[PDB]
Amino acid sequence: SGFRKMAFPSGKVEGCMVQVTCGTTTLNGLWLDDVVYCPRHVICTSEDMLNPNYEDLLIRKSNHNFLVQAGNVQLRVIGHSMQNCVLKLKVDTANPKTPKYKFVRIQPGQTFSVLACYNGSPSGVYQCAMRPNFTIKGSFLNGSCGSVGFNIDYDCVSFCYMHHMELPTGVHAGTDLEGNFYGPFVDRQTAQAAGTDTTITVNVLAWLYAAVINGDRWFLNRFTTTLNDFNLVAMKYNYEPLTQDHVDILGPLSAQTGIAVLDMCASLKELLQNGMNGRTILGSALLEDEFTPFDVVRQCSGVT
Amino acid sequence: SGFRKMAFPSGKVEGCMVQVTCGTTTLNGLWLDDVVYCPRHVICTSEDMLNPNYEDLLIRKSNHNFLVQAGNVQLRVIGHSMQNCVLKLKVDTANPKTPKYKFVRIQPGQTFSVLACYNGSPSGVYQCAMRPNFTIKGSFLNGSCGSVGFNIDYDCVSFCYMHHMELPTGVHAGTDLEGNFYGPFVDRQTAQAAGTDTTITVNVLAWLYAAVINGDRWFLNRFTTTLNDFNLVAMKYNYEPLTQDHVDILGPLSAQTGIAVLDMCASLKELLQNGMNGRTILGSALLEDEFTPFDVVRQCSGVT
Ligand SMILES: Cc1ccncc1NC(=O)Cc1cc(Cl)cc(N[C@H]2CCC[C@@H]2O)c1
Ligand SMILES: Cc1ccncc1NC(=O)Cc1cc(Cl)cc(N[C@H]2CCC[C@@H]2O)c1
Repeated sequence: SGFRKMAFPSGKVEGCMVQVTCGTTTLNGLWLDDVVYCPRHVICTSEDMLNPNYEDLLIRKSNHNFLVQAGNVQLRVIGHSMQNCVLKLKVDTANPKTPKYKFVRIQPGQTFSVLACYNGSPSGVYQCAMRPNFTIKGSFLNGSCGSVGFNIDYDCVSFCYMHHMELPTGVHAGTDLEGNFYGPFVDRQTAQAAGTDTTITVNVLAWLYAAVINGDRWFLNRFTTTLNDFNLVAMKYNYEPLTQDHVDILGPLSAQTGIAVLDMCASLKELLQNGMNGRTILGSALLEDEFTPFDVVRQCSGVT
Repeated sequence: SGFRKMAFPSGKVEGCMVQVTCGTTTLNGLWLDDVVYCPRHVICTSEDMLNPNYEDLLIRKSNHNFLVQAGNVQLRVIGHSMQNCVLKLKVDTANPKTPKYKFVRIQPGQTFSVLACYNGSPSGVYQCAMRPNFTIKGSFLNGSCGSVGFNIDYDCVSFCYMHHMELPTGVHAGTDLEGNFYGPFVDRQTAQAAGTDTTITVNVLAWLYAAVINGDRWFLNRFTTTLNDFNLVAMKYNYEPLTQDHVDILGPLSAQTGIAVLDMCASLKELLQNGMNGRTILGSALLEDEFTPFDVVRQCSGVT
């Protein structure tokens, strides 16, 4: 029992972290096979960030301008290319610690672990979610760019995020490993507001199922609802609309607890309308939405 | 910016996890040098857990009864001994992945990361604190015993916890790496109630400083207080008394923000007396107490 915001073990990703320096800028790179992936803004000076023409800036850079260090050893750069907002630095040595990996682009509402790094060295690991407005709420300081987000399925690391930016609002933006930003964000120092940060309803429900599994049952009521009735309340509270696909996804949790999905929806509807009344659920005073139904099943079953 | 419940990178500890089986019982062990450390209840059957005489049970066990597997390879056990509530299994091979390490016994209020494991394999990593009643609020299922808690200082892993038990109340109990339980807990299936779980005041204050650093400033007020006045309110709310040692420990955070410690105490006093009024601080609707002042400095400065 117990339910925690749990991150994946980070060892397989720690073995891929390198430091990339170009001119006066230093950030993190991800070394997989003989390629180092990093944010393309490594080639920019602070003055360049206002209105960068990355293709034009990159012309002035050669392979020897990209300093890649793995631990205390320098890697030799034998090629460089830009793919969307990431640079791919071909090095002469394959990473001996390359795990089995995939590059995946996640959907809003999906969770992943972040290994926050500085100068190619890991500082910590935490769990976060791709928000419905395509931002993430991480913990990143200057130098953290190039830190990656990932999920693990047994021995295969699926990299889904690379950190690029902090918006003026303190929220984070980045790309998948093909260099495409999540959301409408651009790697430029310009006015970029995030969009409405709605609550991931299906994740809230999964977390209520985790609460019942772990003994917190005070919020269970004598009511039921329908998807259309529940969604009228969800709209009012800036919650994402719940679909039959979401109900299907919650099926294993509903089976394990014997609580029908629409009954749990009625419990969530009352929590939205009435509040917690100073009570907590799994040590939280707000409804948690950064656990997917798969995260709950995984944590409650002990998948390694 | 951003502030997350961050765990240490787990790679150095993943390299130490092994599976230990004795008879029908399987749990986790920690392999450091040529010794594997595990909970002594690995020698018990479920019937033995009611009233175990560990010295008597251990007599019936020989080195060949302890099956230690690291990955898919079996380790040869050449000695066994019991130290308090842990067994030390001497193996014929030093762990090649042994990091620089120390065994430390932590004080209540201190935080650490847990690498939850099953069958010697890591499932996840999360951050937790030794509660003032010497329990931890983790996420552990059957088979998680022997999972360890640790802190890292650059390249040295300080192991502080080994998981042994879940109490009937869903809280967790365990030992340091010398086998001494934290708190009054015993490795027996008997009535054991935890004690009052008070709030770690100094950690709450550190987290309020992290909030101000990260822009959440709504709770700052025009007041101040004294240690004695603050503690009258802290007692009423089951908060640990704040001492001058704690004020000294918060010194760097007070210097960084320009907010005197007693002024922050007055803000916390108003939050206790008035509540949050439906507002949040760093994405939380309750006062968070599992970040030490050192955790806040570390996360806000990017220590790797
Ligand atoms: C600072 C940070 C914090 C967290 N995560 C990430 C970061 N870093 C960034 O966003 C990188 C970045 C991206 C853009 Cl579009 C512009 C800049 N401009 C810089 C010129 C002087 C300082 C200012 O940061 C930098
Ligand atoms: C189960 C668990 C969950 C989380 N963390 C840890 C655990 N495991 C434990 O506490 C181990 C343990 C310690 C004591 Cl003192 C007694 C037992 N008795 C068992 C006999 C039948 C089943 C029951 O669990 C087992």
